[PDB]
Amino acid sequence: STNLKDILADLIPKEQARIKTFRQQHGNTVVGQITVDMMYGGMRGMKGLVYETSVLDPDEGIRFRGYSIPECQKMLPKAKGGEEPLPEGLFWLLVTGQIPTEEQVSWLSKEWAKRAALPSHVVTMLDNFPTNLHPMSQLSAAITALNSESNFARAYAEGIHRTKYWELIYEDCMDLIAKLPCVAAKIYRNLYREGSSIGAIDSKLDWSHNFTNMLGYTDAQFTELMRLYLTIHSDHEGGNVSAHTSHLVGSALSDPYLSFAAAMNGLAGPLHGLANQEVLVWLTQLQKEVGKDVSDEKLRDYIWNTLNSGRVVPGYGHAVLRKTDPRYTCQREFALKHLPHDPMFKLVAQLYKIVPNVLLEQGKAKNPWPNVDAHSGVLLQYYGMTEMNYYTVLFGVSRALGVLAQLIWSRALGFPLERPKSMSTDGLIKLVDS
Amino acid sequence: TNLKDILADLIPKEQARIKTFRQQHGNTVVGQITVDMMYGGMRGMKGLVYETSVLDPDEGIRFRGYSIPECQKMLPKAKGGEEPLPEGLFWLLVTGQIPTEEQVSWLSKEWAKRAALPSHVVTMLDNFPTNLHPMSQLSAAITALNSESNFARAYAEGIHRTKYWELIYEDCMDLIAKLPCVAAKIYRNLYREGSSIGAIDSKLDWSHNFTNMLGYTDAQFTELMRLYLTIHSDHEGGNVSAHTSHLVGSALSDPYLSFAAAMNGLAGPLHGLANQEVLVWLTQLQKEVGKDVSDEKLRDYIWNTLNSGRVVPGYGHAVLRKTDPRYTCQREFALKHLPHDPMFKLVAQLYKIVPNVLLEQGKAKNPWPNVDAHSGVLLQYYGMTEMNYYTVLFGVSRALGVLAQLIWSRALGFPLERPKSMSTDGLIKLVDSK
Ligand SMILES: [Cl-]
Ligand SMILES: [Cl-]
Repeated sequence: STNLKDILADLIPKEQARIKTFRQQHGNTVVGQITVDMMYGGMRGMKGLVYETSVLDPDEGIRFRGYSIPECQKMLPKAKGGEEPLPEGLFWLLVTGQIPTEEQVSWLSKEWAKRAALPSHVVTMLDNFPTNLHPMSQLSAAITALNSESNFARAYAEGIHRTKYWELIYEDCMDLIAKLPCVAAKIYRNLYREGSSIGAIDSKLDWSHNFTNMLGYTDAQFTELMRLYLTIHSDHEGGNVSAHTSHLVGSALSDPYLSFAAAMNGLAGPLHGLANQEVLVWLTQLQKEVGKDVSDEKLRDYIWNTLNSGRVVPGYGHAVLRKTDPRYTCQREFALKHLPHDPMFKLVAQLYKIVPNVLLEQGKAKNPWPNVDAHSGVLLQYYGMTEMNYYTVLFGVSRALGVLAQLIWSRALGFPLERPKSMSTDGLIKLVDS
Repeated sequence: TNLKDILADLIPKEQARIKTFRQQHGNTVVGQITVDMMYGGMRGMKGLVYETSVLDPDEGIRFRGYSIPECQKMLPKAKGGEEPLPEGLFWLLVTGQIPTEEQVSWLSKEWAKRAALPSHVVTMLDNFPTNLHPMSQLSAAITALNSESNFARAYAEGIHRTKYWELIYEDCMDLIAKLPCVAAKIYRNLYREGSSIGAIDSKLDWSHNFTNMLGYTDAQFTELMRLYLTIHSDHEGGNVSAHTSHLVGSALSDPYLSFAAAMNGLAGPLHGLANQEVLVWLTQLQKEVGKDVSDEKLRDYIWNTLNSGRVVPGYGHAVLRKTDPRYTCQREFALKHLPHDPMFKLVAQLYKIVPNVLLEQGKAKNPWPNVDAHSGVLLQYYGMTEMNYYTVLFGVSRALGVLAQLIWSRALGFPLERPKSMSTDGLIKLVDSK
């Protein structure tokens, strides 16, 4: 009823059966071809894995177990007196496929507060990291070191039946999610608040609120932003590097700590984790050059000048998505309610009406609408969260929810070791000649 | 003797060859993708280009076209030694060329010069508790070593895409150099009461500095280590450690982050524990039947094992049609240096008996042993009995292959790895649409 684990125990056999039926019906049905270009090109366009928690609708944007972002905003439980969806309820939805009740979210908030403690060796290690060690490296190293606490690792080594793997994977995922804001807040305070204490967990608060308390923030509106931010960055299919790395490493039966830490090393890559920062840097330099209320007319000229000089507008454009990312829209709606006077947000809003038509006229970008990363930095900055290097850590804390929800299911459903076949160029030349 | 200049000459030629091949054959189909392949971990799917090694299904693994016996003959040895130096294997993987004596000597000196650890990493290692698994210590320390990444710093400043390989190469060389220091510290802190690893000797080869740092002095253990580190170096790109390094590397994560992620995958029980599983099984077998077991008695034990539905660890392969050449070279080593060892004699007796029984049974298609059937007994003979640590040795070896390929992935401009995921619901819809 409220124990997520019991709810999961009931859902798993039904899903195992549904999948077994589909595979017995269509296991050898062809769904795609592999080309030489896909092998050289990073598996671009190759259907390669089953990932249940989220799917991109090319007309509507990312869906979380079939629900759109606006649906999740309406349906997922809120904090008392709040309006933004709690990430606990997003996790419940990703794990169960079901919209949680108020009572189920409250249960989950309590679980995550109970589980949050860090072992002293990890606290020591965090405190000892130097300030030139990137926050993402601190994050990954600390999570790897937390595998000392893995009950899956311990139990597997002792011997456990394959039908029970998901049970201990679930426990370790719940524990890791619980601990993440403590780890992330320690990194933040050690780097940017002179090593001050993160303070204590409050058993009566939701996850995002314990997090903002530990970061040293007190603004109710920042906690609301954080609830929205952590919900909306939570998952985006399995093919992105962080999701896929967690999946791949997980498929070797590495525990959730090892799997998530590997994923963070992928998220740290400049081609995956830096879009928010790139946008904010660009907005900041623009606003310093043209000032805080440039006309629509003049801003368009600035954009053409940017593009005519060979540069791109950060945060705009998508290969597949045919409208504005719904994750951009929800951030826009938040800003219109809560910070409509802010000069940097007003620039972001002006760009939304100007940039898409310029990109369409230019004729290079496909689908020139903005994405989530076009809007996040200005909101963080408004609330005082200005340390851009740290922004990927926030993304990582969010993305734990999606990738660990799927990891539970990968183990419940018995997905095997991920093992594509590699070939050399010599080998491919031989193959295609045969 | 500058490996980097030799690489600079080879790179354009390969880039051109690949461009020409892809012009004609980019759209050529090399396989079909089925529903079962997606659920089954990409089993059978040709999904990536990995240049350094290729499995010949008749003969076993080849390193840039050379067999293991060819490498044993042709690769340079230490003065007064018989086993191939891993330095030369790395040279071969990077260049496709067999190094001269002088080139290997140069590379030994490079790796001795580059070995230094920053204080924070030494401290972190010394502070790890004894219940943190050696593989977790390894990955966490390598992640923290990214403070030393020159690629990370330079990329943030701006590097032209055609030159990424240059600083990737420098960081790989640095990481290889530092790995034995990290690994030896873990060993001594866990198993030698925190005693000092001592200093690097600039006149010694990599394996010898490593065994010195581990606290071993037996000349034949150093010989074993040279062979072990050469033979475990690479085995195509589809294994989890190789693929994880490739995936993470494709996001332009530096070699420290990419290798650390790879180690979290190698740590998984389905990838890095085969040596240990075999040795555990052999130990129990020897306790049950004793050291003087007749061929007749052992044969009966094997039939009984198979007739009861159980498998012999280390024996059997889906594709390889004969004994793994990595098993053979270890057998040859044991015959020269420890033929009297009782556990080796059991390993040798099983080689005589197990494949015959599997062939008579007629179910297993390729009844021959792999590398992991033979490695534990050699390590144990020399006093390296700490089975949890064995995967660290595998990881130090595998650095050579995955980092040789990482250089080439960047030199050739391989893009972000991004296959497409689908949900079960999505696949049902896709199949029904067609
Ligand atoms: Cl993403
Ligand atoms: Cl392997």
